[PDB]
Amino acid sequence: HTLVWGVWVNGVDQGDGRNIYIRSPPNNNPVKNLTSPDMTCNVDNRVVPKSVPVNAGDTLTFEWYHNTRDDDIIASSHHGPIAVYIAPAASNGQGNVWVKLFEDAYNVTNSTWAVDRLITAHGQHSVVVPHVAPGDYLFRAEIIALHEADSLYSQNPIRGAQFYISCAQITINSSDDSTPLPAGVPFPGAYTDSTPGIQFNIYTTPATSYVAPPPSVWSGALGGSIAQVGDASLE
Ligand SMILES: OC[C@H]1O[C@@H](O[C@H]2[C@H](O)[C@@H](O)[C@H](O[C@H]3[C@H](O)[C@@H](O)[C@H](O)O[C@@H]3CO)O[C@@H]2CO)[C@H](O)[C@@H](O)[C@@H]1O
Ligand SMILES: [Cl-]
Ligand SMILES: [Cu+2]
Repeated sequence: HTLVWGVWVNGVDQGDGRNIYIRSPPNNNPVKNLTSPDMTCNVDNRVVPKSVPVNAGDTLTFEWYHNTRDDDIIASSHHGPIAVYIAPAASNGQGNVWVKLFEDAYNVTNSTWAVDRLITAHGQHSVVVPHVAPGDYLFRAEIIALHEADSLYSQNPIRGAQFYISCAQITINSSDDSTPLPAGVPFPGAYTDSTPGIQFNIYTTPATSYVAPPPSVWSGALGGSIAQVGDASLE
């Protein structure tokens, strides 16, 4: 149970984005139905009044929280991966539009899931803004909590993989467009009951065997991190 509070751009806090530049849902409950329209941008997908200006190559940091800013972030039980996707905003997230910029699942070196490291990072994970066409975009940050993912939601709707989905409105101003954005995958649609990484038993199956759901990270993607960029306590 987690939500995005706002974003940072090059370590500069853009301020509380909830219902402002984040298409915030009404609460932190997960999406679990893989064929739900709610898989696009969570249960209240609509245009919000602001879009955060960035340039290609900026560090864009998403900041999550549980109940209040810079708290426990997400229950520690919620082990799983983190991904970020991008789509042109005029799509409203519909159709074959979502391109993956970032994946972090289980780090064998550290013996930790992405969610574990997100807690340590005070809810902060970042991407490099890619060199796509200037314009308005949706950045779809997705945490998958796997603590009930041994079941398919379609078999037992009390369980299933849990999707914490947050769409941020980002405007890319300065970009050379050296990596034009291709078509991508649909949400809902990209994840199905047979997709690797959707049904996974963290109690019985080693995390060293976990394969995150496709698609693969796009060749145009410039990377990211799970790390505290900004100190909310200094404000
Ligand atoms: O026992 C089932 C699993 O529970 C997990 O805790 C979640 C609770 O089930 C859920 O009721 C609670 O929801 C809170 C939410 O956290 C809070 O922010 C909001 O204000 O109110 C909701 C209640 O209406 O969320 C927790 C997760 O934080 C356990 O984490 C899990 O191990 C356990 O299997
Ligand atoms: Cl839960
Ligand atoms: Cu939860």
